[PDB]
Amino acid sequence: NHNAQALNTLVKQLSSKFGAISSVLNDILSRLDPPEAEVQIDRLITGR
Amino acid sequence: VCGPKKSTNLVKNCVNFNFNGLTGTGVLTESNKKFLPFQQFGRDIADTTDAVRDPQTLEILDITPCSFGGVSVITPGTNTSNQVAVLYQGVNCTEVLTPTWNVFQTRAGCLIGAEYVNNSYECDIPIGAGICASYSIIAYTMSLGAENSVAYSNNSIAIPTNFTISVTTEILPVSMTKTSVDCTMYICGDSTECSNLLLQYGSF
Amino acid sequence: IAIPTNFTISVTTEILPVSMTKTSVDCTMYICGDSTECSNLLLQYGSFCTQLKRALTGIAVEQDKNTQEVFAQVKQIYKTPPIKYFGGFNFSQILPDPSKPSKRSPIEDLLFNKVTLADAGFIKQYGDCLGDDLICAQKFNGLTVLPPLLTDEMIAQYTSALLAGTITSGWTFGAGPALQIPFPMQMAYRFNGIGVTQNVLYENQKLIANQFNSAIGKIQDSLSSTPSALGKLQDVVNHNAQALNTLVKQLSSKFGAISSVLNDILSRLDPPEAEVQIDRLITGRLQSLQTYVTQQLIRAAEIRASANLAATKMSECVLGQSKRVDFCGKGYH
Amino acid sequence: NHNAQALNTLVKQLSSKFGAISSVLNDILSRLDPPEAEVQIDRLITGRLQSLQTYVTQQLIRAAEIRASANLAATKMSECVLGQSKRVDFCGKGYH
Amino acid sequence: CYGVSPTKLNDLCFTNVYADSFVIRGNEVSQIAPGQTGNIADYNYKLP
Repeated sequence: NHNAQALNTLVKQLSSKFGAISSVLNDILSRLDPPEAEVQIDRLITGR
Repeated sequence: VCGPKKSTNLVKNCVNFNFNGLTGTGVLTESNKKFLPFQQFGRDIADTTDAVRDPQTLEILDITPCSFGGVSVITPGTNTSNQVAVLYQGVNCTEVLTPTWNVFQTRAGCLIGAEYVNNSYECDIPIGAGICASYSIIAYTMSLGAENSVAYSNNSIAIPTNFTISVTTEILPVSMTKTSVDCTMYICGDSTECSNLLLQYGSF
Repeated sequence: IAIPTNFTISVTTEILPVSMTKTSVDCTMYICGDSTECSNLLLQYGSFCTQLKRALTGIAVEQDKNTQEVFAQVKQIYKTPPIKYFGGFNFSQILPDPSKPSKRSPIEDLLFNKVTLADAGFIKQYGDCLGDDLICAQKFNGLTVLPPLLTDEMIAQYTSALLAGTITSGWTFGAGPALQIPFPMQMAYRFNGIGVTQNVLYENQKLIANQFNSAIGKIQDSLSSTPSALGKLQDVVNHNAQALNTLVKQLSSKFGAISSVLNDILSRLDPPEAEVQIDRLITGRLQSLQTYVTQQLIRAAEIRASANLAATKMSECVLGQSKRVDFCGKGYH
Repeated sequence: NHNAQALNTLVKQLSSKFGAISSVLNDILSRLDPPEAEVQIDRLITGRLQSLQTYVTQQLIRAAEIRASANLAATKMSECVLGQSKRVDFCGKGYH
Repeated sequence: CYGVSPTKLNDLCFTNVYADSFVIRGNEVSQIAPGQTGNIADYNYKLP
């Protein structure tokens, strides 16, 4: 149960935004330009 | 193409250098490398510059950082004395600045402030490489134990005629102090927007 | 019922790590090397440098503590008698040899040769750090290896003292004074302890000594031929070296910055827009250092467990006789 | 002393700015507008979260060490107190 | 100035500086930047 809960928490952490506008990667890639999308991609990568 | 800055004289063997905008600090030495005509800078494993080509002369100079090393201070309790010893670990005595502020060379580093003695006692302060210091501050090779030899023979045996019932203590930890940390009151104490921003970090 | 009519005295080897290589990492020289504004910005992160230094110092002290608890179990250094006769048993392969510069046995001479250390932490006179290496780069980037307290000579002397005390006093040297006893009588006591009458030994001492000599010879041949005998110590050394190499390679990363070099960022951008890159570099390097420290703490806990097990096995099998099955090797110890 | 020093370091880490203009949350909230105050509070949040994670990791390592020591102590209890152990140098030096 | 500072420029060196010169419409000065999209970007002049 501890292993399963660890896996579930690790797969749930993808729902977090970590300060970004959205947790979905495609949403950030399609809503912002690369000049201002990297600042959110970096936060998502750091959080994950 | 560069800026209007003028060039200075080249000095070799700890000065600041500026080769085509590449600023840094280190010593310059005649290198034996084989730089190609289209290669201007060198790069080591650590992604730092280890060699550079001068813009004026086509000679290659290695970039090596200046001498440094750890500084371990050997001192007894303050309630005993105020004299201290300095151990320049990893640096030889012939090589030893950032700090503003009786010499023996050990395999761990140069020790300044302690007098080496030939007599050996129990290790009081672990220094390194079998050397230990004790309180003036003296340095000595730590003794492994008292000298003893067993009188072994083909027909010799030792049997005790008496005995001593001794008691020895043994301390073992069983538990430690519990701790409960509230992330909200710790990170965003009496703050609402901080808590709303922290809720976005998941279930940490 | 099945009852054996003969027996074979066998010797089995067991390799257990006792300690690992020390490491001292200067956070300033690693993250903000030869930089002033970076060093000023690093002070805004708190006492993470002090925490890392305390963790590394605790690991370094714990390694020496484990070595002392494993090897330094007796308070007297017993010497071997000049007459190397023990009723036919030949201990010349395990006793120290005065002909070598170091007082190590022929077996230990092979153990120290099969394992190659990356950096022992000796004195470097700055002559080999330039001109015609990974260790040099690690040292220049702040990664410094510290030498252990007990040198190889002291460990060899402790081992020779334990061996002499054993072969001259049975198990009485650990419980108190070293009571001298002939080896054909120590073996008789061992046989009586394992459940065999002593007359078997007093009648087949020659055969048992021959079997012991042949077993020691086969052990030496296996250590000389098989390179994977000491694989555990070599794997530990390689893990430490790979951790150091990864920590010194992590400096090549940009962590989202324009360049992995601090001087390049300081020369290309003004401070108002270079601090945002210096912060990313500092954060990345500090995270790398924290990951390295966590891995080193886990490895230090594993080494502490292994050293406690090795000290227990020493105190049970060497300083005495253990009836625990499969503890002091397979078979009646 | 290690537990006390860990608690003191964890309560002192709140003084760090982690690249922000100030370590006090109220000062940042009163001096800057939310559009530029969120990016300043985020640095403090990340720093304090990393400090808490480091503290939890150190506490887990210490708890594993304490568990090993407690298992050893329970074994020594069951062997030396509730019985007689023949293991050399286990229940103190000498014939236990 | 991408990657460089407008004031800290007389203290660096360069390999080969190329000065691209062109005149565009006033309201059309939005795509002269990395990762931009538009008419002038996708058809006339694109920056890497």
